[PDB]
Amino acid sequence: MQIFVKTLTGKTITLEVEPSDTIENVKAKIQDKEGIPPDQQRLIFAGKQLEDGRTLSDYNIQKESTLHLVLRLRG
Amino acid sequence: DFLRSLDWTQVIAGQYVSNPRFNISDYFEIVRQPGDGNCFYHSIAELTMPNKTDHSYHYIKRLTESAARKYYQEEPEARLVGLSLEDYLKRMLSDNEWGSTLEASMLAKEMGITIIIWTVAASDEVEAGIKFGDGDVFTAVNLLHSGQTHFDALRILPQFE
Repeated sequence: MQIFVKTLTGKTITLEVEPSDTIENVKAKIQDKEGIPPDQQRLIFAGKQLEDGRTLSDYNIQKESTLHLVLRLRG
Repeated sequence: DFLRSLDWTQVIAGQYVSNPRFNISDYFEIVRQPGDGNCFYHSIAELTMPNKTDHSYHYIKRLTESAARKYYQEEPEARLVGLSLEDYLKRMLSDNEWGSTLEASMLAKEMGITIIIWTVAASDEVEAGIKFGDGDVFTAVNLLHSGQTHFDALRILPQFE
């Protein structure tokens, strides 16, 4: 299933995912497509940061849901 | 006018994102901070403390410690970091240890202020902002995050008041 992820710059990418994908899996897909390390990713849906060992299903994320990707920024 | 037109999306309660595009020097003066690992705290101290010096950042780190005691347990970003509070503090308080969006969110709540981190592309144009707190840009402690690895302090140019 297709879902949407909007990054910090407002750039919106598609990912092909399954309801049983973990949050960790979705991050690895973001990394392969966009080059962003999982360590800096905060994935956010419906006002809450998603937890690594849960699945898209756990949060009722469905076809064509939008996630926000916010980055942890160090300096 | 442009600064008052920014579109902040509240992604999670107390945290907002925007993706306007502009030249940082069109709207801010940049106050450069040393590259010694501490520039996040240097940059906060430049904007919040009177008679700031290269030593002022120690107090900011000390507020970050106080802040962490209260807030580290409910900060969403702490879930990335994965440390106990006492291990987090020990690493936070270490020499040259970089500050981050984690400390910004906690300091915002502790100091009762709004902190904005503006992140710029390799091109130097702004491509995003993250805001910690409900204040606007005119009210906030504005920071510049560049090369993805450095913080400097920003002051609103006098003409935008």
